[PDB]
Amino acid sequence: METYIKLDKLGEGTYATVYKGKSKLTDNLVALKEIRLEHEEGAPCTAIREVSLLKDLKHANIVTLHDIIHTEKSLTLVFEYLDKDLKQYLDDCGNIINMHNVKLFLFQLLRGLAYCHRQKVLHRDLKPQNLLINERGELKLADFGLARAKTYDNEVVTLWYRPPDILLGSTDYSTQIDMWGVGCIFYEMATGRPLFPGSTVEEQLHFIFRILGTPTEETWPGILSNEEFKTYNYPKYRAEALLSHAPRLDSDGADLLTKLLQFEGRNRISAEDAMKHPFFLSLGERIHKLPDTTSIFALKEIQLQKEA
Ligand SMILES: CNC(=O)c1cc(Oc2ccc(NC(=O)Nc3cc(C(C)(C)C)nn3-c3ccc4ncccc4c3)c(F)c2)ccn1
Repeated sequence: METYIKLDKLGEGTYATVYKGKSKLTDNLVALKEIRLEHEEGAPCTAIREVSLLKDLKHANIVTLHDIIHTEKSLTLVFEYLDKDLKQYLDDCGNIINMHNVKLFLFQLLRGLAYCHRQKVLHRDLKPQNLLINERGELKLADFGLARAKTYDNEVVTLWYRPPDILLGSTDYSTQIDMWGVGCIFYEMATGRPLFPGSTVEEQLHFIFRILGTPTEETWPGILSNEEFKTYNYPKYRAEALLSHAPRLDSDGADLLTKLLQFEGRNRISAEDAMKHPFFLSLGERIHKLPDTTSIFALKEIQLQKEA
């Protein structure tokens, strides 16, 4: 019964194309992820899992699956549209976002992640392209998967948000992997530029150590016993302070960033604890007791600041 038109191309993958569209029933803008049923599959397993996942997750800061459409030749997942991703948002402000708004975006990111982590969902591929933001200022987590998006177009960002302990063969694939990426997104919102833009596993680890400093048995118990680190022979860097690099962070902000960017996942501040960090004290007591399904903008003391 509810039908849709395609308006524009948002992203394109191997098996799927994502279109911007519009409901003919409601006039609401949607995203239509159309998956080609080339082989005699029914629906492909990936789509079934994506759908079963997004149906079980109900949170204001996770993208909302609105509808599914099956024809003989395609399966289309219909998501509610949001106006921009974070990178587009940055770009529309000449890479200088209102710091109050940065606080709101970070908070909402942390709210969505905390829910995911409570449902045992590791995101594992956080990056600006996966953070969608609407006119109202609501931020929702996506995973575009493949879908290469339609000047910052087509940048290879594969490793930029990857944590150094995982890049050196840690087997602790916990929700804390995301906490490192949160850190990297925070810096990028705060400065408009990526924190650790490495092309290789070796150079990603390098760039990291150029800011955080080279590890030791103090800063990383058992690090010199690691064979891969032993081989990756880096010069001993002295830690630069994060606050100099990102002056727009207050000392609370920089303190939160440092707690996110711990070499090892065991020691990073969690999403839940990060929401209680003093950095967010300006947003009040009410925001912490909101239902999962309620926008933080329901609070009225939460408002988006005009952007330049
Ligand atoms: C400017 N506006 C726009 O460009 C724009 C574009 C737009 O299009 C889409 C947005 C999101 C999705 N889908 C998802 O995000 N899926 C998802 C979320 C998660 C979470 C819950 C882990 C985050 N896991 N998986 C998810 C889960 C399982 C998967 N299995 C295989 C492959 C992928 C998978 C993804 C989509 F298909 C199209 C919507 C609004 N605005």
